[PDB]
Amino acid sequence: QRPERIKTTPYLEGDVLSSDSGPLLSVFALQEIMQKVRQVQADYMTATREVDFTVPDVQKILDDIKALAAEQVYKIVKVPSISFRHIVMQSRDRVLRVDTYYEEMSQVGDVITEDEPEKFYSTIIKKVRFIRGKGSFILHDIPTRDHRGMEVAEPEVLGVEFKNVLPVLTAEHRAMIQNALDGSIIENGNVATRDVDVFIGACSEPVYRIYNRLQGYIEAVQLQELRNSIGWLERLGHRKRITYSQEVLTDFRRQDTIWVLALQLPVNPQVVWDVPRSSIANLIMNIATCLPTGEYIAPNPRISSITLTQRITTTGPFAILTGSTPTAQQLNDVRKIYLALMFPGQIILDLKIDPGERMDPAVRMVAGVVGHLLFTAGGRFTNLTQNMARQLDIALNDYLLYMYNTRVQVNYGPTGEPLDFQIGRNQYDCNVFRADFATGTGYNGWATIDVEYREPAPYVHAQRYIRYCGIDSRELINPTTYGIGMTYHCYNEMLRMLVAAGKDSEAAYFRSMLPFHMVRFARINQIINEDLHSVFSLPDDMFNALLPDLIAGAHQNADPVVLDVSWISLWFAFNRSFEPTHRNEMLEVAPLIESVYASELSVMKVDMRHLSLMQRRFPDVLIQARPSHFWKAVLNDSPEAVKAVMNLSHSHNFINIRDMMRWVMLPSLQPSLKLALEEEAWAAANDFEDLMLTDQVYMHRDMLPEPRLDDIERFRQEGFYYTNMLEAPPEIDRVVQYTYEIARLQANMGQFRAALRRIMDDDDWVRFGGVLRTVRVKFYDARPPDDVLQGLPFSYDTIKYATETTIFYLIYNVEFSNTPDSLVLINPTYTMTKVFINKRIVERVRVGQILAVLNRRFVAYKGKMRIMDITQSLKMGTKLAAPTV
Amino acid sequence: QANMGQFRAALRRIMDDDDWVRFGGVLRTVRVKFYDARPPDDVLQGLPFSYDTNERGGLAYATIKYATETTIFYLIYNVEFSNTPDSLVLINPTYTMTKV
Amino acid sequence: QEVLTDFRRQDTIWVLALQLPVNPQVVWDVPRSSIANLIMNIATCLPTGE
Repeated sequence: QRPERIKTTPYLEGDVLSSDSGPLLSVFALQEIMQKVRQVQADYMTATREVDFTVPDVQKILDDIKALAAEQVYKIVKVPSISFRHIVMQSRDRVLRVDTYYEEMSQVGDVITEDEPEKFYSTIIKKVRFIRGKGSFILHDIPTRDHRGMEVAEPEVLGVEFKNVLPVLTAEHRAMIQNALDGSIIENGNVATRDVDVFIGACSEPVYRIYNRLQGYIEAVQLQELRNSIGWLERLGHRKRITYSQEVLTDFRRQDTIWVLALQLPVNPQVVWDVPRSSIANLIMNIATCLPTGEYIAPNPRISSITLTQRITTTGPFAILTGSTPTAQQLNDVRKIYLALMFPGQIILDLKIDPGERMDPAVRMVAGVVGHLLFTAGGRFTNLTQNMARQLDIALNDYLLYMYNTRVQVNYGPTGEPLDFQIGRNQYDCNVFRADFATGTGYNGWATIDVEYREPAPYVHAQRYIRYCGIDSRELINPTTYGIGMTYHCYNEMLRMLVAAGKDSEAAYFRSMLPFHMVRFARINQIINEDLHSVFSLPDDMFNALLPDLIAGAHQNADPVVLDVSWISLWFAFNRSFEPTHRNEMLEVAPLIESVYASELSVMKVDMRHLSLMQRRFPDVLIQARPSHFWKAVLNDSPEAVKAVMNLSHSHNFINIRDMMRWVMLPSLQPSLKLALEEEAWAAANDFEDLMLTDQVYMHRDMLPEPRLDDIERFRQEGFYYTNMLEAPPEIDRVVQYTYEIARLQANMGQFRAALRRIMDDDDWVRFGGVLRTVRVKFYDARPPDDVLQGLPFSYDTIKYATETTIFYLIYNVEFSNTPDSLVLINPTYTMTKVFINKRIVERVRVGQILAVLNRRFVAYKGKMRIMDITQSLKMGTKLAAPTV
Repeated sequence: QANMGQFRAALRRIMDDDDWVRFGGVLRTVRVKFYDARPPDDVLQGLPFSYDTNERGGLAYATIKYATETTIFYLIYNVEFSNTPDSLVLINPTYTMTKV
Repeated sequence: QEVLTDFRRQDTIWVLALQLPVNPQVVWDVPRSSIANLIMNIATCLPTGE
């Protein structure tokens, strides 16, 4: 079924030794990093915070990111929001209207105090989610009716509740609004098959502003944007060589189906690689979704030995090594080497010294040869640390000199470094196999260009093609040299010094293993740059700085994890191949998983960016604020499936203040539909008056008004009412400004009560600006209690400066037997709190201006329409019919 | 052509001009049959292609497959003594749509 | 080198109570100590053989 996995000659046939996969290694690669820190913190005295090192179910996290693509942030309703009501007074021609959007705006959070900053941030972020949740509707299948030919709307599909006002009107005013109730006609409804409903209703201004943004998304995001989406998935599937089906996609849009499209497929990969301390979490999220299920393959057993007649057989040189079987700990270490060859600069290796084991002394010497022709210490990347590359030379120095045949001559050099001699009769210089990390002299990549750029990658951040030992993935298909001439320079020099040093039977083993060796690397190259090409791969800006920061010891933000393997596992890893059987199960669905995860990251960045300025604007509400406060706030108002990806290496406990502040100030945004609503909802909350909290709270002594009634009905029909809310604030002169610091210094000195009464007796106005306060609106027909009358903008405890205020509406209801001076007392009553909002919340109007709020243009749909989502259909297996130019 | 919905409308226009169409270039193995009376509805007008449209989530996919087997058939006529000359001639002809 | 190597090595404070390259004059300054620095050389570094 694939041209590189058809074996004709029986050279690549061997026993299956093991089998590993994607979700098996990603659990294993996390159970080896966390067991290294829990090991070396249990042997030495560590003084650190008690953090836990556990391993999450990585298979479950990959399902919940996939499940997060099946949510609709909008909602489909038949009627719109009401957002308006009226309170009937004692009058018969004047009622006062109540906007219920500002009523529900108050009771979504808590009372904002000046003490706790992390509750203030969660109270703010609760209010922004209220505007996003309320004003996201579609208005499908509204009910209507016919009235004298003209197509008019139902009385309930507007935004006015008038059920309580009808018994108090006169017979004139009932028909005066009935001619206006039938004036809300559907626009050009006389023609059939319009496919839309246009009428005029009434909704509040922040709720109406997001509703236009939801229509403007469907205005633009359409079949052309789906044409751009599948056109990128064909470019990824072109590289990954995935077999297509016969079924193609035709862009035929039905007459009654409307598509929404929340996500876009070309993901800006800088958003994923900007999360702080996420270099390990972006590695396990690459193993868990792009490794193919494969099997380890032993070589052909007739490579070493030939049987001549019956009892005359060639004996291999490494016979006691081939006659061995790895234990469970040593087979674990082969899975660390093949996890280090596939991820070149990201996973390095070391030695794992343990004293409770007495191996053969010849296993260390042979493993010095194998490591010099399996790993890479070249000038482009490295698989082995600068200490393991040192300990693989002393193992070679203790192998080229342990001569068990007759002694060849050897001329040592002036230094005392390992491998400084000239072994052999023809005196081969052995200095070249000592590792130098700037040119890679001993190991692979000696004279080989092993990293190259051939064509632009679908992903714009990884244009590299890894070619281990100068071998391309096409040499399994169209070879260039014969079977004898399969070689490369890093291996061939190892043979012609192993021959020159008297070991001319050991080199005959490695010379007959070159075609198995180069076939191994022809599949590692076909795994890296064909299957492991994701968003979570390492970008080329970081990949070209891993080696020159390993040498100079500089602080790197992409610290490669160092696993460690034993000595004999260099031999067991030499004799396996990892021929992949099937590709991964979630390979085609993974671009949807990367796009859901990256879009949900960018909605957190815009919430943290707007919340970061709340100390620079109102510095007196937040004295005890630090940037870790809103970091906990937006994380709590976030899906838990995304936080499982960010906290894979437990990076949530190890990041400091200056790391989270940098990620806020970084320009990288993955767009979506939800970001097009959240960025809009922060525009309508930039003044905080639509969130029902403000700083302009005044305090001024005023008496309750005594109305001098002479006619009962004229006192009734005007609608007399008292309200502490201002209509216009006082001037810049004749006002005294306080601050939080000014009142705090006078409260402990005791002069605060003394300085107030001189102001409260000389007819001046004092302002308590600087700190925002929760505003609640109340209505009262009888006398309200005195805690509402002589309530204070502050409180006692020192003082509290962020006490919640109250707006009370005192309406008068009198009877026929009321004395005209019955409301006159000998001593009056006083009120103190007065507040300015600059919002027309509650205002007394006439009956002629009841339906004067019908000015909201609405666009609705017919009942035959279907609102369908097509975000689930973004898979790699779909090839569309007409290809994109 | 099927993306613009003009696939079956184009093929009807090629047949209405009395023109010829050719599909692909696959080697198209040949079977040979013989008939003495009334070959069935699949030998005549045997369509050498297939066009089927499916819809998943309101997307209107389509599958187009070219056939690979062709049939060369031979139609031997058989007449009898009790046949009038205006019996074999029909009011509208039966169409054959396979040429090898 | 299995201690300088785990993934917390970027932010770690290594405290070391003993410098390793010993100035060997301070061992050979103990007066008339030539036998004690021979019994200690035997009972630390002498290998057992056949």
